Amino acid sequence: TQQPIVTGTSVISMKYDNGVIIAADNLGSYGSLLRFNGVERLIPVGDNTVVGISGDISDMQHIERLLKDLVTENAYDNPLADAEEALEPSYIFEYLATVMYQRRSKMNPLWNAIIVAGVQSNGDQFLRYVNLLGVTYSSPTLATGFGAHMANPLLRKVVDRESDIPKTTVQVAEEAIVNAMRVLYYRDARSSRNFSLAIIDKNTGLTFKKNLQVENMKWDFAKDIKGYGTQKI
Amino acid sequence: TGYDLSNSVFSPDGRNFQVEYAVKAVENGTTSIGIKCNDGVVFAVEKLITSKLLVPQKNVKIQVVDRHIGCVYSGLIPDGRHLVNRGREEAASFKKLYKTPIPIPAFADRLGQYVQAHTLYNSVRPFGVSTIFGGVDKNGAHLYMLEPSGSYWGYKGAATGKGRQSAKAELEKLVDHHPEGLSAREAVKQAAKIIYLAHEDNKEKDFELEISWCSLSETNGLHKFVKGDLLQEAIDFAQKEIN
Repeated sequence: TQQPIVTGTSVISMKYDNGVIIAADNLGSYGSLLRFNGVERLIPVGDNTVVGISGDISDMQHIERLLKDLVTENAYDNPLADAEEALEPSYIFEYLATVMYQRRSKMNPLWNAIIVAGVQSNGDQFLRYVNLLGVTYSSPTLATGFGAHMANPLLRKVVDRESDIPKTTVQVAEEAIVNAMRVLYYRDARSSRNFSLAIIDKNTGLTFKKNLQVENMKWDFAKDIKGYGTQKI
Repeated sequence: TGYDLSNSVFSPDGRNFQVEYAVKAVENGTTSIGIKCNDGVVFAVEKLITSKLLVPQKNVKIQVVDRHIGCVYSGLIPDGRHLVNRGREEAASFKKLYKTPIPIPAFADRLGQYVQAHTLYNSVRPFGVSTIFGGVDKNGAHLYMLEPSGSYWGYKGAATGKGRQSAKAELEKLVDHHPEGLSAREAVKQAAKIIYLAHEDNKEKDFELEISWCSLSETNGLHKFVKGDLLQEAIDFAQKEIN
């Protein structure tokens, strides 16, 4: 048993017609101190998977090394390491889920919530969640932390059920994701303006965008707000 | 006598006969070589086609360690696999504590100490392989060869197995004719030729050529197998020189 020290906030994601999108801001908080400002929390695995991680950053860095070591190992004595015997999103997830549950079962968890986003060999979208308890689940949209409370409601208006996925283009999905990130920036005290976003598309592969910013922010209406009830000036 | 019946026993002339007998298993294996080039290393091996029924390209022999090291060996293939498994553990544990991928000389000693350990006791048998290995690290390219005694040194080129004498002389010509060095691409071509030449001592059967390389410029310092067009072109260049 421990307690998280340096932490990352929400990871948010959804499925669309040809793939998946995942996003997470670039902050590592130290309680209420916004300590570290260039932390990458989306970690690509090969060209078909992106693992997004929230919670304890020291444990995130450990998991990141496990994933890197997974790639090294899969290539061993494997002539088809960059073809039929490449790592799938589903292999990477099952492995992480096994580790998370094992660690919880030993009363020594990896203090994280994780979303594995990718596209399988057969073109199928993969999106699944696992956390420090070993709890796993799938949905057309997934989000951790604050994102679960604020991003999901918005993302579910785009894809509310399985049949909405083929009707959702990458442009509509990305815009939904980017808006959710703005909303989290407004309302989550441990969020940052700077984030990363990754698209895994079955046709165009993995697009990884860094140094994105929240823009088109509404603050002007604040000039008219005075006092807390009766004050006029 | 009876000095040769048990590993780690010194004979009256100061020898470990069980290690010398391990060398016989090595000398009995197929030919394998390595060539250190300008910014990398090339590895190649003769694979005897015992039968038509062997699926071509499918019984791969050269092995990667970490992402930057290639290993090839002649002798008892399972012993070589055991040694590479250990090398993979050593590389992982080095990278885990120190972050940086294991340097080639550091990796050489890890294999050397392990192989040497198998000459200290009569409860184990020495390794029946000689291993040629190397790659690129922060100080450049490195090629090594390691024997059943645990002995290793760095090399300009190296060869072992049944066609070792022929390969050596070929390798010596290259060292003499190129003091400035060999390009990685030249080294691949040369490696194909030398395996073709050395295959005389093994002419009974046909064989299949297998090459790999790590080059700063050609593979970004990662170990890769030479496949398809570049492989064919080296096979062709070899066929020409034996004709």
